[PDB]
Amino acid sequence: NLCPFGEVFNATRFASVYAWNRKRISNCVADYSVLYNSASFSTFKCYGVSPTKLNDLCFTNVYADSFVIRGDEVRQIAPGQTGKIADYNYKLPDDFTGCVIAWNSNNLDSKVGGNYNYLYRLFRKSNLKPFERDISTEIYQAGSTPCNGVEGFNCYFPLQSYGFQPTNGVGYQPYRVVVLSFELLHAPATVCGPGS
Amino acid sequence: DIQMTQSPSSLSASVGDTVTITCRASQGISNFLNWYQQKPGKAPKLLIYDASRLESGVPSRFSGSGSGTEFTLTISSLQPEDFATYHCLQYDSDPFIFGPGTKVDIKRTVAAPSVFIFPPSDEQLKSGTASVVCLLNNFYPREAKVQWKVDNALQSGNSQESVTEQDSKDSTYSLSSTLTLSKADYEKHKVYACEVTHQGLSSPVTKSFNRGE
Amino acid sequence: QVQLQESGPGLVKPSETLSLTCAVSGYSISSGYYWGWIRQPPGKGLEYIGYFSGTTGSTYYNPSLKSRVTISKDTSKNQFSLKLNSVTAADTAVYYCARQPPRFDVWGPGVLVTVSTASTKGPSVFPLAPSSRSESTAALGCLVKDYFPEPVTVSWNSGSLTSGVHTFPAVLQSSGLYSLSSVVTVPSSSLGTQTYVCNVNHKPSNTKVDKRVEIK
Ligand SMILES: *[C@@H]1O[C@H](CO)[C@@H](O)[C@H](O)[C@H]1NC(C)=O
Repeated sequence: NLCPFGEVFNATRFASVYAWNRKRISNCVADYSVLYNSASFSTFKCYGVSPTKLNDLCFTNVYADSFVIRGDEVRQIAPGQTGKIADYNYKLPDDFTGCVIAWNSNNLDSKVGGNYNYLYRLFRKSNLKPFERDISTEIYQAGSTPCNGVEGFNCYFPLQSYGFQPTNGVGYQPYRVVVLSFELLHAPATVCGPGS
Repeated sequence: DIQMTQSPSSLSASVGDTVTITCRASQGISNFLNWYQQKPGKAPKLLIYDASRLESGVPSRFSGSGSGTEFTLTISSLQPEDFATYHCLQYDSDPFIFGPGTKVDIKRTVAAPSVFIFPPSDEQLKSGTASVVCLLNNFYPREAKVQWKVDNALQSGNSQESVTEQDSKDSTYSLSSTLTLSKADYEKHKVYACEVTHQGLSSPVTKSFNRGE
Repeated sequence: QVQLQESGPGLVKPSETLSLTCAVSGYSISSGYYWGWIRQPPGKGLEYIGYFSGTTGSTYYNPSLKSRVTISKDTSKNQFSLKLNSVTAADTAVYYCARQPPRFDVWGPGVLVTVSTASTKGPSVFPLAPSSRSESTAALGCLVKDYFPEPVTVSWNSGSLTSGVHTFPAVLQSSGLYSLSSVVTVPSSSLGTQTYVCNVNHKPSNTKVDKRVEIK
């Protein structure tokens, strides 16, 4: 009867930020004690909601989005932020209600000689809407000269990979990020905390 | 080739000021415009792309705007670290083209240079050549003119000059000019003079010496 | 965590082929991104040369430089090169290797390459003696002349004297050799009592010179 938070936080595999995973959670009691009892999270930021209210309140659905970014990009997973990740990969709404959790995963997501599996979108015509997931791989026309679906002049593949090496600086090391979103629609709420 | 030009091309400002740098294109380039900051002895650093998008890790006091053939860069609450040369780049057509660059330097009260002239050393003379060096020290307005006079004849074409960067402590500049001849040509003339014109001087100041005296 | 380092001589003669290498550390070139070269003549604006795709090798060059320029990624060394045929005095510049052509975010420190007919040559250091006791503080210095490979280091009193020092940027003479002056402002009173030595090192050659600058 417990919510599958372990399935998200302890997942062996993590998605690239541009193709971020979303886990819909419903019909369970949510044990948030396991989360803030830990000391392994370098980031734990809550907007519009608190662990006390998390303990008592109930929500129609809660979403757990997870992905991997580098160290100094974690500041971009927040309302009203700009940058490659916020604008082109994962945007949070200005009225975001939820919590952002991130921890260093240099031990897992970095490989000797560099781990290039994790991708991010470097180029996009416009900014992502909140909670938008763009998995397009079309060539990006940076200028006026057209790209005929090919690597023409000023035309580039939009997705580029992090070069995650174990010896990278902290701001460039891989960080696993989990974003919890809590929505309360005008319908019976199936996600409840222990204090209810 | 799309030609990029920067209108100011040089300006002075104080810490806490607001400045605007204009860069134009010879034809429409939409918003395919980049802004770069370059400090002496260093590579440029990307500041703004797509003519308005501020790069990550850049202070928000930098802002870009414009479309078509005219673009502007604005810096608010000017800080000491913001004083450098700024370049613009267009990525609309096959040759990526940069602007000539605009240099911003710290505004400071006007300081006249102290002029010194150095006759050639006896060791250099023994080596067959003669170099006459004129030094201009600690003048705030970078722009200055050095005129070499030899036997009261204005000498042009056989002098080279070089200017240091703005001083981090006193915010002034220093200029060095070298007039080079052969020993035989050096011995042809008696009087060597260095005439300096600068905003800090009401009239030109001349430093001179008589060869062999 | 990606660093670019230019490499190659600053010594190329007119009509010869300039050859430079950019060493990439912290990221494998063939894994992704695009890489290219930028140059900047001393005292002038920046110029775009060319770029290539790490993953595919697709290469583009400045049309004004085509037929002279080649950029290629070396095999099994994670570096790319620049080759410029039949260089002239117009090719003297500081050359940068950079990443992400459209928006150049990562740069190498740059290497100055001077096109000239001269070979490696150590400088002659001639004193610039003071002649005052002119101003309350006198001016003195050293003249570093006739060295082609630009890298030259000047210190005063083995680094003890730093205040009032002005080492000027070198100038390229018509002979193809550089020349600079280093000057220092000192109190009028210390003249003839305080020893002033300018220490000049020209690493490209094996030249180390210490010159005692005295009143004439
Ligand atoms: C699952 O995650 C929780 C939260 O930190 C932790 O207490 C637990 O040890 C994890 N289990 C595994 C098998 O990783």
